[PDB]
Amino acid sequence: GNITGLMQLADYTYNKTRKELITAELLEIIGTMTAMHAGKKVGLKKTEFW
Amino acid sequence: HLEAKQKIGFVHGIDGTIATIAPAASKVTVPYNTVLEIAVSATNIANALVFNLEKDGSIGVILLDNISEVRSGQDVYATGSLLKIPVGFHMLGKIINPLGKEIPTGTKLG
Amino acid sequence: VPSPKYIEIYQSDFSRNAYPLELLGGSHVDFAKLLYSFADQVENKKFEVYVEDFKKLDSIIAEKGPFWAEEKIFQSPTFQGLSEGFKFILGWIQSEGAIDRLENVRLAYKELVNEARKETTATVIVAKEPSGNDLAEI
Repeated sequence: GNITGLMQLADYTYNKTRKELITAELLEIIGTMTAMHAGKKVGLKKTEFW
Repeated sequence: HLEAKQKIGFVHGIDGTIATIAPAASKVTVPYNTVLEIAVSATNIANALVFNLEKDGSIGVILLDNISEVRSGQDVYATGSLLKIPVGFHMLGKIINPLGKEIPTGTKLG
Repeated sequence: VPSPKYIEIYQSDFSRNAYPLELLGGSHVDFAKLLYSFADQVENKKFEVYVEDFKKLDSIIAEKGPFWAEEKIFQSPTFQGLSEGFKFILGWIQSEGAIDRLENVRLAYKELVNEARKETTATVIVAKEPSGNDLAEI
């Protein structure tokens, strides 16, 4: 019974860490991508077309 | 009789509940965290709250009601006040919406 | 085919120049400001010329169809009637893919014109046909 209880705690912690790591990698990727998007200028950059 | 509606612009983009309002005229001002009334139809009116006011005059908006009815070409007007709800003893005994609309079954603004 | 004066205005910076009203918006405001620079300097404040072009442009759009961006404004029989500076701006717009923002530009230009003459425009809508008695009451 004690071993079971330890196993359920270990399972909850394992799955919690798994989901948190997935979210962390996702937010990292979205952050690097978001920074790259932020590094884009809004200027017209007009040039002659004739 | 004399009552009039103040137009701050038109919708430009919608994404789910969030929306963006493009100004109709320069040198027009909308206060922050004010509710805005979108011209859904000839009689129906939505309600939506500001969360940011940009340098370009573009306004971010959170659509509170009737999101399925909002579109891009629609007018947007300003009430010019904070989001308020009727409150008092009379509101008791009545299931309602957050804004104050009574959901049917089988003066003092706070 | 562009005139040298129009080129000199475009190559120069007009965004930092003084205008009658401050204008709020993204990039459409710059196109409108360029129109105003033309009307003030070389055409000698004949603003309504470009305001006519927009009207004329609307008619042309219907005959050309929805995909009138792809055609070159500078050599187009339909756009031959329009003024050269208006074509310059439409070509800059076409280069930057802003042709879908033209309606915002005409509103901005109308605001600048309206201030330069100190005139405000109001719009009334009737059901089918206006009536003089209702107009007088209005």
